[PDB]
Amino acid sequence: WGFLSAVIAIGGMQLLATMDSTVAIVALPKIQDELSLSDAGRSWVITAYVLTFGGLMLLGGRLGDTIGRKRTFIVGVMLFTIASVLCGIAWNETTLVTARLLQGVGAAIASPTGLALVATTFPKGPARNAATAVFGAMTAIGSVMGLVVGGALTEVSWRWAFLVNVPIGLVMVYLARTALQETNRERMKLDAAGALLATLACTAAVFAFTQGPESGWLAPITLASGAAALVFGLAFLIAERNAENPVVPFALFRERNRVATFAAIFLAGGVLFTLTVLIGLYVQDILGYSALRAGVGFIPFVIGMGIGLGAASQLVRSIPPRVLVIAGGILVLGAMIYGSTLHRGIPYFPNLVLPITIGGIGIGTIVVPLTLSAIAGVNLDRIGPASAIALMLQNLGGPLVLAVIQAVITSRTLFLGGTTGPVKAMNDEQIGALDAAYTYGLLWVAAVAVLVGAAALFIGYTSQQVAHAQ
Repeated sequence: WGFLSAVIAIGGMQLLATMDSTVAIVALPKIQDELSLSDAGRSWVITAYVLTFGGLMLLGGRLGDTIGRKRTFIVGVMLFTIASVLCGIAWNETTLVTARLLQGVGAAIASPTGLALVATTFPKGPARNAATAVFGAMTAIGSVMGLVVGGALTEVSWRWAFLVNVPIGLVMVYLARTALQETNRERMKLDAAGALLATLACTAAVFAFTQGPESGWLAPITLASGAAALVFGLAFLIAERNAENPVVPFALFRERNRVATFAAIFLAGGVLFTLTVLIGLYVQDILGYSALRAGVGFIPFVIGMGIGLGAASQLVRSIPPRVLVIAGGILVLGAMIYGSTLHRGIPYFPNLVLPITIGGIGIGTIVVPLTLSAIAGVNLDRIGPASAIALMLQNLGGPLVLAVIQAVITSRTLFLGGTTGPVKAMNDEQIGALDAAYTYGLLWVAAVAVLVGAAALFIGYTSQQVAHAQ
């Protein structure tokens, strides 16, 4: 009976974690029209979120056994809700930026603790797989609902588009306070000496990654940011190798299977984020369907992820995870093969819905065992850092591959013929070249997914080890 009141309560962080991002991406032009904001305005609006989501990632993950688990999650969602309502009640660029900074801080405090909590509770067995499936369906539902809300409630006012978090956040705090088990008495202080350095290094890395595409990688600013990040990481390792409670322990890095799983998660998250960004741009640019109907169109994506997620969570206990990841990669590869023959003006069904739902099934079947094996029954002192590492890699993989994939797409557009700019660009004869470039980039994404599968083949974890009982 309480299984639901636990699973939605724990996993609902991803709801806001994706809803806020999608809604902001949708409502950037409305906010620019409303408040006296330039392109750098919305640029820093999103930059604040990414900085406070990346920099506080490691410290947020380590913020356990010091403040607690349930209290950490509750303060995270409280900060998220307060920052969102401050975004709703805004009158200047500075207050909006401060609200976004607080939002990112709260999200970074809460999100790693989500995986830490779903690992601490539901020790091992059917509960863990069902909870991971709930996690995947949760992030999918959050994404689609964010798209729908951004499409629908934008013509009225963006204030509601940012305010919609407060009801969802409030009901989430209701379930979290009511139906989240209090942690046992286990207190342990953390050494901030390495923690501050790691936070600064992650902040510099996210700074460089965000400022790269804004003005190119050739500018000295991004090179200086990357150099600062590298020296900060070097100092962090130097001062952390002999730390009693390191932010990122090396104990999890002494097993080949764990390194393989982390590399697979990094590459798979990158390929997934690139895939969804590409499909979103394709739907919102060439097909011409606005977000109000784009949400309905992407509903089958969520249905496919749900069915594939349930299937994978059911059959993990009997089939090894490596072949499951390989089969999910094959299904996603087939989805890309089917979608490679896409042009403007194609019939809605079954030309488009079938590849989307196939991709959803594949994404679910690959995201069950990867996040099931990232938390592979480590000792409770490192489970938090392990979840923080998993989320950090999942977020970091995305832009790393998306930058090069979009560079390839733009190069193909230039070579075949086209212009980079606003909607409809140059004369309409280049839209076909743009679809060809998008399909070529899709094939490159498929090659990256092939690399993902090859790397995940190295995962030597057996199904009976981390999945079934212990």
